[PDB]
Amino acid sequence: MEIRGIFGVKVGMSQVFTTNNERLPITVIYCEPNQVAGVKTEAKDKYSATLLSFDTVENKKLNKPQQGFFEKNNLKPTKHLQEIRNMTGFEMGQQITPQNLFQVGEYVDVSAISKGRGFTGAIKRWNFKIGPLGHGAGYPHRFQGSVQAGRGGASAQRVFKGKKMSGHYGHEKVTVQNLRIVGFDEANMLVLVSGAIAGPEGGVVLIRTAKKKPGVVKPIELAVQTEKA
Amino acid sequence: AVQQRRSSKHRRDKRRSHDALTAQALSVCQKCGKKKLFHRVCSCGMYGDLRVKKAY
Amino acid sequence: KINKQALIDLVEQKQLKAYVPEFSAGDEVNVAIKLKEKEKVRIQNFTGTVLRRRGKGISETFIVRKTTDGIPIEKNFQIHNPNISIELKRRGKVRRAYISYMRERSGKAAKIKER
Amino acid sequence: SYINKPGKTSAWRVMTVRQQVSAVLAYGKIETTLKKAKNTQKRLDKLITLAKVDNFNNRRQVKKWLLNTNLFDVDQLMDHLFSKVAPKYEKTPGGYSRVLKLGPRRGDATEMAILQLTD
Amino acid sequence: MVSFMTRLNVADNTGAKQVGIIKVLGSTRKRYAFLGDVVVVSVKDAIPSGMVKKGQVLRAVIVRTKKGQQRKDGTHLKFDDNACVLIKEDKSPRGTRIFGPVARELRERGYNKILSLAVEVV
RNA sequence: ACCUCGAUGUCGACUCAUCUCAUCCUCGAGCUGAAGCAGGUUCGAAGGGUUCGGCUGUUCGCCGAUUAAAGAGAUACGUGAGUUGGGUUCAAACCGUCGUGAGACAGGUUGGUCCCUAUCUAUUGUGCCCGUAGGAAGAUUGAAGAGUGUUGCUUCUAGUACGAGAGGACCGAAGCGAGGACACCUCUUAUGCUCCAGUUGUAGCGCCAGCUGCACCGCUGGGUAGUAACGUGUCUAUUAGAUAAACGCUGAAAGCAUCUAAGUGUGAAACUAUCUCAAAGAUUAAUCUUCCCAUUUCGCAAGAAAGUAAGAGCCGUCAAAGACGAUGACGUUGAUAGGUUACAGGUGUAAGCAUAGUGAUAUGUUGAGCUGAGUAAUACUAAUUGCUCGAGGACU
RNA sequence: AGCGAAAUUCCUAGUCGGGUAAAUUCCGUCCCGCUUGAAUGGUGUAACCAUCUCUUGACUGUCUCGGCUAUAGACUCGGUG
RNA sequence: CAAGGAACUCUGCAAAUUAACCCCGUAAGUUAGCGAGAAGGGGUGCUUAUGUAAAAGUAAGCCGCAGUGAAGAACGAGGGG
Repeated sequence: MEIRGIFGVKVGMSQVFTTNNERLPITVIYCEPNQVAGVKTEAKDKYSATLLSFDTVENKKLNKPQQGFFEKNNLKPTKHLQEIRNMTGFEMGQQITPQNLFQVGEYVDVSAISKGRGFTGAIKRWNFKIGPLGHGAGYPHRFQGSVQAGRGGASAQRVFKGKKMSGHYGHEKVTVQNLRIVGFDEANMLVLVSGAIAGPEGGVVLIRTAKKKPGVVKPIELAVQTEKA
Repeated sequence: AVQQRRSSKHRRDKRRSHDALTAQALSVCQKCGKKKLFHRVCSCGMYGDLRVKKAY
Repeated sequence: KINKQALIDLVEQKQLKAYVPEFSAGDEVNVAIKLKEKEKVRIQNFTGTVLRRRGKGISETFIVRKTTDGIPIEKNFQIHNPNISIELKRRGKVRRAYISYMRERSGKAAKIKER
Repeated sequence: SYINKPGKTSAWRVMTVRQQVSAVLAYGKIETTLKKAKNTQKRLDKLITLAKVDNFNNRRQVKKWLLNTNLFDVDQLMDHLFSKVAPKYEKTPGGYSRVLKLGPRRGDATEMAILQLTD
Repeated sequence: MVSFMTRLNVADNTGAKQVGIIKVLGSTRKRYAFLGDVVVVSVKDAIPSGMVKKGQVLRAVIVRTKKGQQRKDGTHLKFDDNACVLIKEDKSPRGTRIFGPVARELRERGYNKILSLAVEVV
């Protein structure tokens, strides 16, 4: 449809107390008004999207090709540039307030790059189960199980493509939906969202409109303190 | 498990192609005539051009 | 711009209480919870002794333990959470900010008080 | 595994750290593996920071971080430090010592480095 | 952290002391049990003068967990024992006296006859 | 009675599962000796899933309990160059029998050794050179696929229809779920070994106190960042098209009639999408944008010779990276890492002084003291007074 | 005579009671016992077994359900190989 | 290492559980020797004093979360062959 997109950095993860006697763990995402760097059009580029530029840096340092383009475009130097589909409701070189994109209590989805786990194990990469260690069942216990399916030149004769095996874990741009918008901060351009944000602190996080519950908007009330001496 | 058939000279050389090494680093030291590699001390008793030790 | 992580505390300045009754792990207290029944927010007074008090700003919670019907029961309560009214009747004298042994050393329910 | 070398665990490393900070306080220059200097720099800077005050509690605290040598004893090293080295570095916020990368060792080509200090 | 064949106590006015879980209802491999769950139990320790005898297959509801469990609010109630009441195939129990308060974490599931005779509704 | 016995190692147990349908449930349709409910029946139908415990070496099999169900086969009676040999099939020993005798039992009985430094392909991740056609830097379309397509209970409609009476739905809606996968360590845990606290002796610091070497980090209680789940959030919905079986309208041959022949539809947990991954070595070599310049002047066809004004690489600091590689940031105008300072937070009233007690000990000093990784300012230190590749657009 | 599904019993996982929610194993019993049986000995038999088996209190990462701390490797660097 | 606690499994293999000293109590069987550390409980510290050749032990006060505070210390019972 017209899914909007905003960027931020996961600067913290705490709990925020909501009404009806419920504790809501909350990730804190520091944001900033992004600048439009490109506007793909259904006619000009066979698809309409927005190449948003974000993570602003000093004019002192930037890629001189890209920085020369930025001055030629008269824009400001930012570190990252990424595209978002269907977000074509504004113009070039424009700062965006998250207030104009989403409500304080509606439902959204969040894409992020997962934390790097390096050389993981298939027991943890695929979340498998290891049987008993008693009765002296040999030294090896953490392995991929039986890789044998068939043998001889008649049944399988090989390992098949698409086999669950270990390797590098994390560093994958994934998306998780149905995360409640909870709090806004226009004074410092920051958001307070429910759920557990993928990746470690300081990573780049994109927030988009909910894909399957966009029109579903139910605000979350704040548990005001009964503080009274 | 064990090797079944012996390899060939060309194949083993192609395998060893990754055993080749790259070029090292080389910087210039002015007061002491020497081409010492970068972020290292100078044998004339200095690091870079700053004198810190004995000339050895 | 560079992050500070003090903003984590800054965004939490809207759900704080100014009563801030300081206590210790081993204090003889009563915590009353203002819990709605369906209507009728009732005041459930949970008396007992403090066991642990640790956290980070808003995350600071505590454990209160008593004995009801001969059954020792302990429950966690969060400080900044609303509906929580805390009263302390005797400030104890505990050498540590945590008493794990008190889970089993239930003998001598009266504790030494500070001066 | 069964009977083999006992390893070089963190306890051995920190013991060597105490030995080497004692040595560098005795002399003022130590040439050794770079990695060990990288770890011992923090502890040496902390000891220097604690050496400015010269209070009996702080003396007792640093008592736990020296050793016995031939050039000077633990008391001799401590009094020499607290006498002359303490006011030497009282004007700079850290960075009292510098590690400079030397040439590789002859034996295992370990990257050698020298820890030194001066005003 | 209660599962199948977890020898658990009973704190109601009956003639048994220890029973054993045989199946925790739910999807296959539940393997966990917490407050408010309804389980099938085999009697393993019962006096001969009680209302029920050893080895009888019956239905129980666990009301105490030494590990405890977390309330939706955020107040984790932790017990020091693992006890359960016995029901007569409905929302009503079979004991006639409750020994110890019963929490509100399982009130929403129903079973109000048990909570009506509870020592205290936590 | 065979390619194989100059060797294709098995029964089972654990792990890995996959595919298929002669479908078990979940999906749909039709008939009934289908009042309802519960059904039986035949097919389309392979997306997901289909239990636990006792005994047997036993797979199997029997029994009990539970869900909607505890389906069936194949892959060398799959699965040791993934673990075990419980049985089984070395001698050893007995029981019952047989042979007179060595012994044997397709009888039981007790234990009774499972080798491997990975060459290649396939296969899971990550790099090196080149290509992608002047060089460099970003953003892409999508060529191709892959993951994923579980599902129960309660309530309302409603004890309503139906049914006479007991009994008792269908449709839809809401809530509660479980399970597995994804994500994080703020709530509960542990771990957290150069963090804190209490505490033991021994050998010493000459001695008292206080300390360190040793004792699993000496023991014990924890714990900063972090790590993991047993901690908490999401996910399974909904929907379009082609639709299978199936239900159809008109409508002939066959003047009736007919879902099919032309035309016109509905309709499946399956399929093409919509959820997620990913990407032009997609040689199918693509697209868009940006920057660099043509430093007089040659060669078998143009820059022998100044190889960039752009960038990258070598080297160092490192982390949100991270076996190495490689990723990203910083490289003196640098807060990138360390240190200083302060703070958060954790541990928990430090040493010592004074008072009381013969001594242990109690109180004030003191929530003091300390604190690897949490936060901020700080060039104080380390990132250099450095080097290399690196442009004239080969051609339509 | 004695013992008698036993180190013996194919049928057999024989029956029975206990055991066990649920036990082709176990305990005693039933005596037509395939092929038991009295120094190629038979039955009770005290104690004992690095003897075998079953149950039981406690006990635990055997398991439920795996994870972290340090090393020696596994990885890298230099020498050798 | 939070909880369960043999449920995994041919079977508690292994591991954990028990330990050393002093004080209570210890049964069946028994061939009188054993069983017996049976089965099971309490304490082990600091200071003063009572205490002896030395203690052990006891009284008062002192707390730690815990006082063979570290070290090394049988798990046990029943049935059957």
